[PDB]
Amino acid sequence: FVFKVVLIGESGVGKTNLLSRFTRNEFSHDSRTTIGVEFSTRTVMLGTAAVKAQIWDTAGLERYRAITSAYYRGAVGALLVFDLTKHQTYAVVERWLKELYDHAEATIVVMLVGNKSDLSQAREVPTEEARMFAENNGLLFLETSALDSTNVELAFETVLKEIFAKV
Amino acid sequence: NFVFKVVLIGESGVGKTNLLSRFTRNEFSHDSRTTIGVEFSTRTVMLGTAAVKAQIWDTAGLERYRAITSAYYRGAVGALLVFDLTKHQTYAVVERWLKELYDHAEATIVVMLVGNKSDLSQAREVPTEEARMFAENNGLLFLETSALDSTNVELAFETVLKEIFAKVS
Amino acid sequence: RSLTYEEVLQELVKHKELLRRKDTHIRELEDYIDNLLVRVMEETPSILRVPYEP
Amino acid sequence: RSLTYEEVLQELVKHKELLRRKDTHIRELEDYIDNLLVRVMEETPSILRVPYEP
Ligand SMILES: Nc1nc2c(ncn2[C@@H]2O[C@H](COP(=O)(O)OP(=O)(O)NP(=O)(O)O)[C@@H](O)[C@H]2O)c(=O)[nH]1
Ligand SMILES: Nc1nc2c(ncn2[C@@H]2O[C@H](COP(=O)(O)OP(=O)(O)NP(=O)(O)O)[C@@H](O)[C@H]2O)c(=O)[nH]1
Ligand SMILES: [Mg+2]
Ligand SMILES: [Mg+2]
Repeated sequence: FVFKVVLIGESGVGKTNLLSRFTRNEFSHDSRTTIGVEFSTRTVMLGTAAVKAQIWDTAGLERYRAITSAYYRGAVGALLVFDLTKHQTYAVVERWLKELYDHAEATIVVMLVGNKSDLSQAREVPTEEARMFAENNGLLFLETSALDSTNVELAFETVLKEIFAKV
Repeated sequence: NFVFKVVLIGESGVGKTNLLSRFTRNEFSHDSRTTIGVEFSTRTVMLGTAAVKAQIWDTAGLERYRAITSAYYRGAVGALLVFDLTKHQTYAVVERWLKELYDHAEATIVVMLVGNKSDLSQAREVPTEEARMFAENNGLLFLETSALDSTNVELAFETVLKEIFAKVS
Repeated sequence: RSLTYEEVLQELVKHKELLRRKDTHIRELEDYIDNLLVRVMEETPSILRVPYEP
Repeated sequence: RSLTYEEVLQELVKHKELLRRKDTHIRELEDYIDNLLVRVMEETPSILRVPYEP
């Protein structure tokens, strides 16, 4: 099993560090906006099945780009990430969900992720508002920190499990 | 049959991209933008009884180190080193271009020095005889071309292919 | 020496035009990248792997 | 509003700073392009053909 998973959401929310945390257990306090498109992999054992996650990443830019179709093409999973310290990143989440469904295949498993949980003091999005939006739209929901690690394995592994349950 | 890799080299603005489009596509553009990246186009001629494909590469004429330089020259059997005959500076730097060429290709690669933009010759700054003489003294072919009105564009690339072919057989 | 108001204002005007040209060329580079990546993603997506494994 | 000398100069300093960041970004984009093309040229050079044949 190889499951293509995409990372979507605003610039700055932590997509690239969630990728590097999950796939290499590495984090960079410095990272700049991503150029182009890349992917990294991690393979887990689910029951008795080896499952490779092939997780794609690009800058969270709202404008039209040529790569958008091919980015979403064949994806069976998505993490739609906002920064829980930045309310603008959450407000705009219905717009990303719009894009996902325009390009994504029908059976895509979607998890809404509020990243930067380690910055609880600068929080601008209540867990509750985000959970309910997720529940209303049939999306999974978690809060993570790529920085300290909280829920990062759980977030990617829960998506892979739900994909695996379907396939 | 044969595939000969040929590179275009020389200062930004001399007409490399337009010589390539004029030969391989019979197209020319007034757009003055420097080439981004690296591209190649092909044209196949018959030399004697052989079908010979010219695979001609293009990139911007930048002096600075670039990661793509080695792979750009790798496997090349010919080079057109181009200048703008209306801009003396583009000619003055020809030997720096040859130096770079011979850091990446064998010393006896077939090379044509090309003085491009001949339809602008009312504003010539490089004498035909002077560049012809330089080409002769350095073992280079030479021609003046115009990618805009086509003058000598076919001859320039077909002469390079003919020499490579002679040398290879 | 101290620049006059007009000298400072000319520098600002010049910088505004340079900014416009730089923004134009950034989008040209970004558009090149995107067009190239469409071809890569479709033909040989392994090139996009991090870390790269030839 | 007629900007004062200090307001013009501040607008200039801000542009100068914007320019430095735009220049760094341009070179980041150029380096990305060069590094990607190296791999394309090694593995699948036909991607660079003009006109393109998939
Ligand atoms: N405190 C904290 N910082 C984080 C966390 N995740 C990412 N960051 C920091 O947030 C900044 C942006 O992270 P990055 O992963 O590059 O964001 P991105 O979503 O990929 N941005 P873009 O879409 O432009 O490429 C970085 O300075 C990074 O170190 C986190 O969980 N906690
Ligand atoms: N009149 C005339 N103009 C030409 C001729 N060749 C090229 N040009 C024009 O000269 C300018 C630059 O040509 P171009 O082919 O882009 O040059 P280049 O050598 O590829 N530049 P770079 O190395 O930066 O990519 C363009 O505006 C082009 O239309 C020519 O033979 N005659
Ligand atoms: Mg990123
Ligand atoms: Mg060019």
